[PDB]
Amino acid sequence: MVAILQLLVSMLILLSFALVVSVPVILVSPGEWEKSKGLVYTGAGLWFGLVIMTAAFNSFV
Amino acid sequence: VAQLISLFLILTSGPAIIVLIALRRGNL
Amino acid sequence: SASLWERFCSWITSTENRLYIGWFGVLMIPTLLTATTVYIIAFIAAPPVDIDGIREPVAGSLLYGNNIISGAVIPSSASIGIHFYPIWEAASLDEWLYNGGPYQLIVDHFLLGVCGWIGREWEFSYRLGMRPWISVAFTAPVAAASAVFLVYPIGQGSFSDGMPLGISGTFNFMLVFQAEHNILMHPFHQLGVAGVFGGSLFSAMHGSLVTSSLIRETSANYGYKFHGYFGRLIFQYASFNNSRALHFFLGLWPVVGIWFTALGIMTMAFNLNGFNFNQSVVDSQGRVINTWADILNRANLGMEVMHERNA
Amino acid sequence: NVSVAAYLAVLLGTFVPVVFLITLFIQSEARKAAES
Amino acid sequence: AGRDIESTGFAWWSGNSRLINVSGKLLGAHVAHAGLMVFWCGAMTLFEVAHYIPEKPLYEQGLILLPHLASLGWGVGPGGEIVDIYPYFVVGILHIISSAVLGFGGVYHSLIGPDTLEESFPAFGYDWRDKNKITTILGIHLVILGFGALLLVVKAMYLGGLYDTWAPGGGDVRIIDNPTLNPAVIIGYVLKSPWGGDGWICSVNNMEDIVGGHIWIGFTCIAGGFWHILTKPFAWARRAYVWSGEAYLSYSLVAVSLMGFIASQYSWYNNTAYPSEFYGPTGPEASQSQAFTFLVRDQRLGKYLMRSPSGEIILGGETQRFWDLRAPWIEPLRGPNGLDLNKIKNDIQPWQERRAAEYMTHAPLGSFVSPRSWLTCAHFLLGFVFYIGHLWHAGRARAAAAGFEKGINRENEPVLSLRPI
Amino acid sequence: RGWFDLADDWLKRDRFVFVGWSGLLLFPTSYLSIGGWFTGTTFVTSWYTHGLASSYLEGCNFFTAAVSTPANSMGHSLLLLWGPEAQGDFTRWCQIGGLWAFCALHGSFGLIGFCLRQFEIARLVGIRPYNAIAFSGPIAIFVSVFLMYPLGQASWFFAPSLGVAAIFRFLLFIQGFHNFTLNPFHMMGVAGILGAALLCAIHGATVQNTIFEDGDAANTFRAFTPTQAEETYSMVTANRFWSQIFGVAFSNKRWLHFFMLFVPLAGLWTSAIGIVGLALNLRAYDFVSQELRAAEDPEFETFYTKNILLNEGIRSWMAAQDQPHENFIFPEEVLPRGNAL
Amino acid sequence: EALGVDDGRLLVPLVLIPVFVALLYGNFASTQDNEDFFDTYDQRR
Amino acid sequence: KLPEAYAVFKPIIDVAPVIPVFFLLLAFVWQAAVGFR
Amino acid sequence: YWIIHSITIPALFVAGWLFVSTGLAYDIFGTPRPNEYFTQERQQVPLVNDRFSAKQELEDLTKG
Amino acid sequence: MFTLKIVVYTTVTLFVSLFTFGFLSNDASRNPNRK
Ligand code: CLA
Ligand code: CLA
Ligand code: CLA
Ligand SMILES: CC1=CCCC(C)(C)[C@H]1/C=C/C(C)=C/C=C/C(C)=C/C=C/C=C(C)/C=C/C=C(C)/C=C/C1=C(C)CCCC1(C)C
Ligand SMILES: CC1=CCCC(C)(C)[C@H]1/C=C/C(C)=C/C=C/C(C)=C/C=C/C=C(C)/C=C/C=C(C)/C=C/C1=C(C)CCCC1(C)C
Ligand SMILES: CC1=CCCC(C)(C)[C@H]1/C=C/C(C)=C/C=C/C(C)=C/C=C/C=C(C)/C=C/C=C(C)/C=C/C1=C(C)CCCC1(C)C
Ligand SMILES: [Cl-]
Ligand SMILES: [Cl-]
Ligand SMILES: [Fe+2]
Ligand SMILES: [Mn+2]
Ligand SMILES: [Mn+2]
Repeated sequence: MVAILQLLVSMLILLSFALVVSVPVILVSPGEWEKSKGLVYTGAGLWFGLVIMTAAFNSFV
Repeated sequence: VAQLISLFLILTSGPAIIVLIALRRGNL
Repeated sequence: SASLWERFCSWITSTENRLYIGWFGVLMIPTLLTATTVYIIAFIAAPPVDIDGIREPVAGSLLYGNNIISGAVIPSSASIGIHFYPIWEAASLDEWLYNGGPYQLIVDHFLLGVCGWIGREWEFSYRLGMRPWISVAFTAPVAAASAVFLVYPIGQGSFSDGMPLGISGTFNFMLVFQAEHNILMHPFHQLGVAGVFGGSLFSAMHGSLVTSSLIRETSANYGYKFHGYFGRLIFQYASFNNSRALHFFLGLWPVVGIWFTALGIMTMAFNLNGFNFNQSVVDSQGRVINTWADILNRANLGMEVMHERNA
Repeated sequence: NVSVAAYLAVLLGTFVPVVFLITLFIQSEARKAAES
Repeated sequence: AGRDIESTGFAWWSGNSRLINVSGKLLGAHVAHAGLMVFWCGAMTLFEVAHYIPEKPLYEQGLILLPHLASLGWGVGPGGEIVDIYPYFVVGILHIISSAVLGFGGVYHSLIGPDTLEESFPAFGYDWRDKNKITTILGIHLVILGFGALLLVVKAMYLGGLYDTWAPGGGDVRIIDNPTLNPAVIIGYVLKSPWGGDGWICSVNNMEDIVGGHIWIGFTCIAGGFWHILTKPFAWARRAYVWSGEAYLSYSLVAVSLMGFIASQYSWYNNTAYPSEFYGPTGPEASQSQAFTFLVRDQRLGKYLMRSPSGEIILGGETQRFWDLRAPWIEPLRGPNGLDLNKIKNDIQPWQERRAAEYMTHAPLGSFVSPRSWLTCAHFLLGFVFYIGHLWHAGRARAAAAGFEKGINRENEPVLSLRPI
Repeated sequence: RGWFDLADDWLKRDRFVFVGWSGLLLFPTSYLSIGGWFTGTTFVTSWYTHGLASSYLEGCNFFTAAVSTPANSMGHSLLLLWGPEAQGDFTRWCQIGGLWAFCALHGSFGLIGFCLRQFEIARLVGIRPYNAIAFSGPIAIFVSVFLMYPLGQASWFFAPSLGVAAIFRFLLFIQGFHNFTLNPFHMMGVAGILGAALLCAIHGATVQNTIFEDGDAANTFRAFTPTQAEETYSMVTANRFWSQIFGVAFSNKRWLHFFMLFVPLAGLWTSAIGIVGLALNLRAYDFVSQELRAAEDPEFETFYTKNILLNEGIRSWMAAQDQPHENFIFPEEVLPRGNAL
Repeated sequence: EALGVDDGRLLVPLVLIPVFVALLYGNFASTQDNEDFFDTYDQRR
Repeated sequence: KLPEAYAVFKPIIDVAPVIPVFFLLLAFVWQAAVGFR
Repeated sequence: YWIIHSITIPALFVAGWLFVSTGLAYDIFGTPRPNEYFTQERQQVPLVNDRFSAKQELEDLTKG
Repeated sequence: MFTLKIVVYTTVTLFVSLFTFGFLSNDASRNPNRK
């Protein structure tokens, strides 16, 4: 029950790092945000879902 | 070692955005 | 003009009075004059003040046996603490004088006066249409005066810890501060020393360079009507080609230094003391090998063992 | 318990340079007024 | 372009000055700085929880946010002991996660968002000279601040209460049932003397007064916010103030400078909103605790007492200067005259002796850098430097309004028109 | 042409760093002094001269590392490496404090070389040599403090050691044994230094706040061009400002800059006179009338008497470790204290 | 304690003097153009 | 100490408080890359 | 050039490191090691007493 | 003691009121660039 939470929050850290690196780059770059606008939405939604899941699995630990 | 690696990754994440913007020649 | 109040405003804020009054001068002049006359009267005739609060007064007046160097306005009694102590809050004028009330009067009116002086410098800069940041430069000595007169007594809890209004009293304040806090090892006093030394060096350098390159129009001062040398003395890159940037640096360096030393005094008022390198070197057996910091600590201890004057 | 010539030194070393400066300034102003 | 000295007149080291006349980027910069503040709060809370040693007290571990959370009643039991650090972890996590949202908002409104707001969102745009709109924004944020104060009040009275050092037998988490809503007490606190023995607003010594004052502050802020939303500045206010972004910035700077000085004095002197079980004893508290411990060790197995300047009985010695201290461990031993010797002999409690000894061990003024010392020094320095910033920005706002902040006009220098003095 | 002429031409070449004839004295002496100071603060100990550790090798930091003065057994010896004290042994020369003498002598000659460099460069640019006369201030400071004071004292031991904490020790030692704050020449020096800092700050602020609007940019550093015949700031506005704010103001830019030159130089020379007076223990330590008043009146106390007590405490509590050669042993009973008073 | 007023008579100077001076200012304020300006500061005086 | 599950991520928590300083430095880096224009 | 520096500078840094790690600095400059501040016979601070016999006195003090 | 206190209060109130109402009298307009 603890290893699952640790893996989940490690995935959350990795996704937060990826979003921090990508989102300003995607938005500022004139080439991006047209062919890859939905990628930002999917990444942010996955980030919030990971946050909710970590909050859930914290209760059982 | 973990502290140093995390510090290195965080310190890389900042200028990495600027480098990627320069490569894509965006509004820097 | 159209109103008595308008006429009064046009005279308080007039640029034709030999010395500008201004609105800040409306608060500055009474407070500064009051503090000045009280300081003069106290420096000549004030009775001795029981600064420690243990019924042994200390004389600082010319009439009680002091000279210009040894004369001072003794800080308020330690029994007073930082309680507000005007004349009307004392039972008698004698007890007010005995507890160092004139020190509080002078300090408060002088701080109000220097704040008014900052504001009045800004006000006359605005009246003349010039830039207003001379008062920002003057904030540094005001900050230092408030730190040595108000902030340190607040942090310590008694106006008796404030700097006495004298010469020998100032030296005693410096020695006791070095004993208690080791200000010499504090990086902010080091920054202040760098600021004042650099200010002297830069004033001398700027004066030498301007006087050296005076254009022949003539005493040489009557030649005035109301970079290559520097870049060859050192390497070429180190030179202030821009006169405005050079004067900005001249204004900036000592002001920043005095700001840092005032901040250091304020921090040490709340016991954020200097660096402590005592017993930093030991041998294999564990015996302490003394350094120059150990000698400095010995001197500080020698000063401290004769400040308590009690248990 | 102060000294005695002490007063003589203080008073004269104050006055001798003061009267010299005042005399020099008065002479300069006299020249300026005479020429003008 | 608007992002260079050629098109703006501002160099890179003054580059944020280019944000004065563009609203969207200014809003983004402010939201990004808010995200930075929330990120620091969350990260430092996590850092402090991660370094918290259960046996040591909070003030012996160099912690400054955990005492703030403990004063609110979270994770603290009777006597100031810390039960669990999980609510502190939750606070840190919530702040550090909301920081991501705030940072994204700042980045969006700064980089890709519109530079100006009034052409696309007229409800949010402004000119720095439309007094009605600026007062409306001021009123909205005033309502927000009042609701925050009322949220603190609700935490005090409904959601678990707040820690009280003045509870009998040591501090405890108590619900503030009846706060002081009487305007006389609040006005006397606001109008009290700031000198020794009175202390102005720093001397509030009970939680009921704190909760009542925060009730008054919240409702007053809500009323003033609605007022400034529904009104325009009067003729006396319009002719007295400079109406520009830099002037408003200078006003905020002097306000926060005064607030920083007040907070430094609060951390140094107040032991009610800053409990000594979390922040450590104050300097006067440490000195009086050492004197009281010596008095107790003299009574067991008079020396140690003297009379105050007003005649009351106080502790003797170098502490005499700290006779204005009021601490929970010494109040039961103090009577109308002053400290009572027989009451100290008989009505003393072991927990008072333990508190006195542990406060004697750790002295800010000296009997270990107290967290009170760090807070006081830091916020006093911040207050001073922000007074400097207020002076700079106010002078430059005045000069820029008049049109001479770039230098004197050679064509028409004012001094040359004035007759010589 | 003649060898001299060709050597003079080569030394006067416009290179990145002017060498000149004065360089032949300045560069080696200054380089050796700086390198010797670094070597002493990095490797050389003070264990056999002061009973102290003063090297990075011994564990000291930047503040506590110093090139300590020679042992009090050496006297005012030149401490030549080939001299009778060291006899060519580098290790014994470093142990006896000979590196301090090396640094002091080569640094004095480096200061002389730098003053000559200022003179030379002023003669080539064609300007009046008001530098190397300003530098006479620092030269007098160094000569009085590091050379004349130990020469007047017992040995080089009582000179300042070349370190931060060593300089702080020297300050407190001089205060304890001489009451140098009470010295009027030191007071004039303090006035000169503080007035020079005041002049620098006030002149910088006055010039920055009286500039002419010579540019359309808010940042006004660009509005000054390097070859500007016109003045960049209004002297009349600055004069009016200070005339009506302070009551008096400068009207001559020349005089103002000469005054900004004169104040620190005069302060340094007065302080040098005071230190020369201290060199022979001819100090303004005490006021005889105040001492007589305090002797016949135990209830008479001023801050001067408190300063005297503080100096006595400094001397008594620092003599044992500051002068280990004297073998001072002071019992706790004779050590002054506030309670003992 | 409020404003250090221990004797009611102290309130007479504290209130009458600010009012009287305001009365002098009232005349300056009434002789002015108190219409709104849309600028950084009001040059009408 | 941290809750035991999250105790593994301590090395991130031990560097996170200083991140805003880097932000300031990052700003300078941007002004460096842009050529302090 | 850069190539040269890429060899000279690290070699010089390693030489500076070995000047301390091998104990040559103590021998060259006479700085006492942490285990030889006080000898068994001399537990006091060693101080030179005569200027003209300083070399012999230091040889006697540093012999042990 | 009361009479000195009332005199000081009168003087301080007068000067503070003069300062406050003087800086309320459109002080920004008192600049040489004002038309
Ligand atoms: C916290 C302080 C702060 C803030 C909020 C801002 C904000 C801003 N500045 Mg200022 N500035 C600052 C400090 C700050 N600055 C300092 C210290 C300096 C001196 C070096 C400057 C000097 C300066 C100049 C000279 C200029 C600005 C400008 C700007 C604006 C746009 C910048 C731009 O074009 O980005 C371009 C930068 C990039 C594309 C690279 C950085 C990309 C992002 C921002 C990195 C963020 C990392 C983060 C982890 C991402 C989170 C992602 C999220 C999903 C979680 C913006 C409103 C400009 C402006 O708009 O003027 C009109 C301008 O001309 N600033
Ligand atoms: C951050 C909050 C904030 C801000 C920026 C403003 C800003 C403004 N208000 Mg608003 N206001 C606010 C909160 C705020 N108000 C609240 C909470 C209320 C409810 C009470 C009001 C009620 C209000 C009214 C009724 C009026 C204003 C007016 C004004 C304008 C001029 C104010 C002035 O000159 O001060 C003048 C300040 C004083 C005369 C000082 C009074 C101080 C009192 C006596 C307390 C003293 C405390 C202490 C002893 C001294 C301070 C010490 C310090 C360390 C705390 C200005 C636009 C006026 C205007 O033109 O708008 C229409 C106006 O008529 N405000
Ligand atoms: C909320 C507070 C606030 C706000 C919004 C502003 C906003 C502004 N100020 Mg003001 N200012 C303030 C507070 C504030 N200031 C305070 C408190 C001071 C006193 C110190 C000043 C002093 C000041 C001056 C003297 C000037 C401004 C200027 C400016 C403008 C440009 C700022 C810029 O580009 O920064 C650029 C940012 C930098 C160059 C970075 C500076 C970094 C500092 C020196 C380091 C300090 C230590 C650091 C915090 C520790 C981190 C360690 C790290 C280095 C490793 C802008 C309108 C300038 C201007 O154009 O006027 C309109 C100007 O000349 N301000
Ligand atoms: C904790 C957290 C939560 C979990 C998720 C997470 C994403 C992993 C994480 C978030 C992390 C975040 C928000 C990470 C963001 C991290 C950032 C903003 C890192 C920026 C680094 C930039 C540096 C160090 C610049 C150095 C420049 C220097 C020293 C020189 C500058 C010089 C230049 C060139 C110009 C001249 C001047 C000077 C100053 C001399
Ligand atoms: C769940 C979990 C369990 C426990 C462990 C755990 C991992 C800690 C936790 C995770 C929590 C998590 C995942 C927390 C999430 C943390 C994150 C990713 C926080 C990031 C915030 C971004 C900010 C403040 C950036 C603002 C941008 C700015 C200031 C840019 C400004 C710029 C402008 C505009 C323009 C140029 C100038 C500059 C200044 C460069
Ligand atoms: C990090 C840091 C923070 C703040 C900023 C900062 C200060 C810039 C920075 C510091 C950086 C640092 C740490 C900078 C430090 C750099 C260092 C340690 C430079 C050392 C240079 C040594 C020299 C020149 C010795 C030469 C020897 C000679 C001449 C021999 C002389 C000989 C002697 C002994 C006598 C006998 C004869 C001979 C043989 C002639
Ligand atoms: Cl004690
Ligand atoms: Cl003393
Ligand atoms: Fe100049
Ligand atoms: Mn003290
Ligand atoms: Mn002491």
